[PDB]
Amino acid sequence: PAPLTLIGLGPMGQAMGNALLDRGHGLTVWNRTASRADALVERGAVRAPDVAAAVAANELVVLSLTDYDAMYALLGPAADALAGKVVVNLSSDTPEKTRAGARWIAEHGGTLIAGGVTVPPSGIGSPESSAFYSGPSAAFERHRETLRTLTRTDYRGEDPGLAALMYQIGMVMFWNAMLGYWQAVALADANGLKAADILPHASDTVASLPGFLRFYADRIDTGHHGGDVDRLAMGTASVEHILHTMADSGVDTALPEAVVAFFRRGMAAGYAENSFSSMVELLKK
Amino acid sequence: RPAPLTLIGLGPMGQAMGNALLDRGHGLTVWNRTASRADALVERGAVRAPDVAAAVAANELVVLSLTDYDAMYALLGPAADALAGKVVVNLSSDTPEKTRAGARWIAEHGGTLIAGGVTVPPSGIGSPESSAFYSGPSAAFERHRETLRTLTRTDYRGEDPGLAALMYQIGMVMFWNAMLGYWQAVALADANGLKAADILPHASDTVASLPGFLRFYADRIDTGHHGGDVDRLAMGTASVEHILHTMADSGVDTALPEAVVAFFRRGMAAGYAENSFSSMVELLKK
Repeated sequence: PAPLTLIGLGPMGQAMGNALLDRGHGLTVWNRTASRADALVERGAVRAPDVAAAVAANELVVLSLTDYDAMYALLGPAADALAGKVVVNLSSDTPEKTRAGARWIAEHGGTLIAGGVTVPPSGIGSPESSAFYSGPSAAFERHRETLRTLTRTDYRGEDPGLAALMYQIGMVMFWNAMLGYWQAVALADANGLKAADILPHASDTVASLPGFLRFYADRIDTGHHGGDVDRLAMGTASVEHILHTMADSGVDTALPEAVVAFFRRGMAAGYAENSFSSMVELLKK
Repeated sequence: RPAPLTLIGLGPMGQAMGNALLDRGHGLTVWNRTASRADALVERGAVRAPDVAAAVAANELVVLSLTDYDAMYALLGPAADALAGKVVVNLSSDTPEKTRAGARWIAEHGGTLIAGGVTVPPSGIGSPESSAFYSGPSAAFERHRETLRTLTRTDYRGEDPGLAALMYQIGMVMFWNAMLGYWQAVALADANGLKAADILPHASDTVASLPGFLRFYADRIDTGHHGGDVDRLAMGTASVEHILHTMADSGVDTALPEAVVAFFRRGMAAGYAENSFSSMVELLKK
């Protein structure tokens, strides 16, 4: 297995580092908080003197940070060390910031591959694990086998933003679904029910979503927002009852208020008789 | 032998329910604000009651499928006297408090109100896969549980009438939020030249992971474990900020991601950066 440098050791990056060591990869790490690399070092990782040394150690540098601004902060004072290096950046950020980071890396003679890892850290190294990748194909094919140690690879194309776009598209579904669950757990707690008590209905509800995804996919793509199976007017009534249910039980209402606010906008747009899918048209450019 | 019953409320759900009862040979009495909505059912063999008073008088079991409980008061006002001794199964969505007040109302007219929460769209009525939460007087429910089975499986929760409304709302707040997350992903995709079919695999995969995330976080929330060993609120706040800016960068409306971002930022203000994003459940709680 090929050697590489890894910079960034939060839950995800520690899991990536342990996975890389597990397959046989000579791993050089570097972190501002040196304590966070101690365990990896005892597991065999080479602690790098500084960030310039870490960049210089290997051709392949994997980054796992908060955003692309964190790549400018750490690599900037080592920017000349980047000539000939391949920077696989797995940090979340917008497609536009990823494209700028990609241009900035090419500035210093490096090559950036953008990655969006679509599994929690426990998924690093598992057959289920996946990640979108985009950027220069030859640079990706060269180091793909290293990347397959972390996740299955899903190369989206030459645009460095594609991996970022698809990672964000998945994340906004994740966060919103989990926020609905948080609200349900709060409402249940407020009424003397643990998460364990609503878990069967909650799981049932989320397990029906793929069929709903598929139904509304064909309709939205054909422009079919007709009201034959649901009516925005009823959807609005329903999100209002959730808002007032939550208010009655003492649960914070900022999130349901925004939801009600959005449906009433579709009502204002004339969509009462249409499907609540009609609100994608409100969200569109 | 299938019991006879009255069905008031002939909107899509009511139409589906009437058709299911008729398919099983139930003696169906129907009534609606608009009499045209009973046309198909009357042709199939439903008796159209001439008025709500006769509809309520036709049987002990009165099934309602209306917008809310306010609607019940407005249409069952003329039939107020016939409600004596009747079991009114309201399958109308509403708040637990409004459901309880409607129960108090029906009791003030000598009747008994059972609260119903149908967990499925009208297409699911009649399916064994479908269920509905029920709450209210156990005796009255057990007397008509067989009739209700024609519509969906029964999940009786208890005597509290608002109980069935609560569990119904609990599932609904999860449905709308997940589908609003999908709507945002379709708009972002469309803004970048991708159709809903293009992102459907990753969309389905994301919602396919949810049961595991639910079980994982159910144990931890219940045990008070908001430790940041698998996720950090700080990383979470950054992610929703990236979503917000990605959608702004794409020209997509951002009221929805603005709310999410404002929510994560309150957990950041509460000092939760190193905790799991599950910690913000404490911010929502009573």
